[PDB]
Amino acid sequence: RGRIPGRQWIGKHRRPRFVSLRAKQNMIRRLEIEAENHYWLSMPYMTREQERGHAAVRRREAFEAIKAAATSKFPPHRFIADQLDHLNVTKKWS
Amino acid sequence: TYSPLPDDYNCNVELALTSDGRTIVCYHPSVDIPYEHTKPIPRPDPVHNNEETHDQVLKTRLEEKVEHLEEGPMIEQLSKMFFTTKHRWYPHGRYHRCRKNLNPPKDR
Amino acid sequence: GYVPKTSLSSPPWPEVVLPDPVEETRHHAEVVKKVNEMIVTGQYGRLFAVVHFASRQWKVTSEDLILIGNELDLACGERIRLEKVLLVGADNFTLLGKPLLGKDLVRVEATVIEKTESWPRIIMRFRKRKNFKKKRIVTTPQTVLRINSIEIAPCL
Amino acid sequence: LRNRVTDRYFRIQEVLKHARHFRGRKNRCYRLAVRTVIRAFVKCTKARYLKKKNMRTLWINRITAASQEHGLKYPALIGNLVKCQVELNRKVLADLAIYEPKTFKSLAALASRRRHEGFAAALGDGKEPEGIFSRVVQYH
Amino acid sequence: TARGTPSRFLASVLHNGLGRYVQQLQRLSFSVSRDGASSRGAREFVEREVIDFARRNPGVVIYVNSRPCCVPRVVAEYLNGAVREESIHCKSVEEISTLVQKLADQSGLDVIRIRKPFHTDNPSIQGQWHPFTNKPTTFRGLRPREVQ
Amino acid sequence: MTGKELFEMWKIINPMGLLVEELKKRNVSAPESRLTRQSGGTTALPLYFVGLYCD
Amino acid sequence: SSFSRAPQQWATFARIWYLLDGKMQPPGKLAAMASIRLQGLHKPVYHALSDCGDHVVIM
Ligand SMILES: [Mg+2]
Repeated sequence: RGRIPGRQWIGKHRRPRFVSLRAKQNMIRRLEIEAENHYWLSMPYMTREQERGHAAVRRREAFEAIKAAATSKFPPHRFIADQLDHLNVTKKWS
Repeated sequence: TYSPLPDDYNCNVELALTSDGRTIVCYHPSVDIPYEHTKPIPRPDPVHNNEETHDQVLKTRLEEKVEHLEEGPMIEQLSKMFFTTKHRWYPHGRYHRCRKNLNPPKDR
Repeated sequence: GYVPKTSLSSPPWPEVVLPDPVEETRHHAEVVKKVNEMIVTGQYGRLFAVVHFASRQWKVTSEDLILIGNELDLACGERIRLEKVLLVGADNFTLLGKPLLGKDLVRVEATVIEKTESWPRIIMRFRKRKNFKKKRIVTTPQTVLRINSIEIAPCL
Repeated sequence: LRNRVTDRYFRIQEVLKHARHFRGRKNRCYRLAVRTVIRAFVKCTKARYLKKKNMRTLWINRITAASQEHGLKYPALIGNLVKCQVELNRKVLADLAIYEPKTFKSLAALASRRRHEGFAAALGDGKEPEGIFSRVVQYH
Repeated sequence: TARGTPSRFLASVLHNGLGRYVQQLQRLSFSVSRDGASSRGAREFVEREVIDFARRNPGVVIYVNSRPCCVPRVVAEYLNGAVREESIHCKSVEEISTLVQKLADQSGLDVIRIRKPFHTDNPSIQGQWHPFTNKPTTFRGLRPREVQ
Repeated sequence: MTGKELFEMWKIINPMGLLVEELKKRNVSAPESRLTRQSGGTTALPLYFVGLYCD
Repeated sequence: SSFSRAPQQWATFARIWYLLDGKMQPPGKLAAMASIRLQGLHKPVYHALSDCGDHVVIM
């Protein structure tokens, strides 16, 4: 008898949902974690003019390693020993 | 005094913590059923087979208990005996009979 | 601070009075002396143990089997002292660890019997109307241990 | 007909040998056995998570039964047992409940005593002793 | 699937680790080919590793038949009577060494669903649960709503 | 012998007579059987518990 | 224990009769205890295949 017009969760008329105590307590504990994040972001240490180039050397070395790995791309070596030990297929009792 | 559980059933626990602090010790001897918590065994000695004329007429009377019922009343009797419903005591087809393990595994 | 007796005046649970800690400490000393004397004079038999091993917990007695699902790098026949015994118990007394018992109280010996694979366990995926059908067959390795002895020592 | 297939019967048997125990025409005809064997293997793969979940729910039921025999609820037992630093999981707790009932009475007495100590600590904020079966062992 | 295959309980064969451990392998019957590329790994196995394998665990008797065969095999016989035949067709030396080592380790019971991986033979010590465990008795054993 | 009860190997016939002979040796008088626990006497699946009391 | 095997299994899996009074109780709070002890959920040997049911007599 209790019918909602089609697709109860979308559209103009919907089946209503209500907030439990579970939902309020979960949202409250997440808001407390977020307020602590607001606190611990509030006292920086280096004031944006002292960090101006303090990591330039390590970043340049890291990108030079990336670039050196990228430009060093080439076919692998090829050996006589592999082509010759394919002949071991027809090894009988010697 | 204080005991955390009642100490009349099953067991009598004492909880102890070691002087080091690193292991909990529980001592639990079993409690017996004492003598005055038992009623004596009833001794049924019912004998009404003796009539004075013969003696082995009672041995004749010993096999006087036989009954035949059809499937309906027998199923109703087994159902009211074992407190189940009627659907147990019907048979099954060949298919359900012949796919059942006759040598099942046995643990212990 | 007086409230007359009604239905909700006092809490419904009975008021518990935990004991005095000095007499309780002396009583703990008396009970552990009882249990240590029971160990040292040999008043037990067929004691079991709960053992943490290979990320599980095995309620283990003597002479049984346990089968774990990984190799151990141990040739069969070799004996093993399974550490991390977190409960030992005979009849009439048990000893609990916090979380683990000491290495000197309990000593569980174990022998490896058999190193096998498993029966082939089928892994198959399917999604309808999408032409999606994967299939694997996986046999994980296994090892069989046989718990020889669970001894106990009076160091308590 | 250059190179037409000869070993088709072995592929049919490779699918049908997992369907000998079915019911109906699925145990015989290949066109039906394929779909039912595919659904059977997908059910076998999806059943492992349900097996682990149902086994832990069975252990929760047995531990609730034994603790309610001792007049303890299940959350009180699990919480106040973990507060004494004894880390027994649900499997060995249910196995102790069935096969070692004296050890389970000892554990229920331990959990009830730690519960009572926590209650008296809540009324007193400590002051003095923070109980006895409290005072966790510290590892470094 | 587990409803479609048989199953056994976890068991030892004759209580191995209780007294002395005994090697549960009896035999290894090898059949390799003189000519034929399918038996090349087994040919090298018979060259280099079967002598050290035979010296390693001497409970096992090893036979090498050296027969014309398109697929070489190894037959492993156990103490309880079971016979396990495996094909070493076109395998490495390392794969054949791994195979004969795994055959040497395991015991002759069936590799089927193994069904509750623990075999306590006396599971209870304090006494198994019955509904009159954890129940108090009453004076002269009177039932509820009794008179005398 | 592992995992087997005693009387799965001995297979005695009259245990009560052997028990009263054993108590005749140990100078304990005679065991009287008293009924301890029972659950349903009228049905077809009873359960009884008989304990043997000596003095 | 020591309980020969068939007496032991009989003792473990036996049925128990229980009595529960009515007389000013709500029917739901009687129904909860009756449902638990009819299913056999109050036993640690419980399983839904094991048929570990008990009898409940409500007066
Ligand atoms: Mg609609």
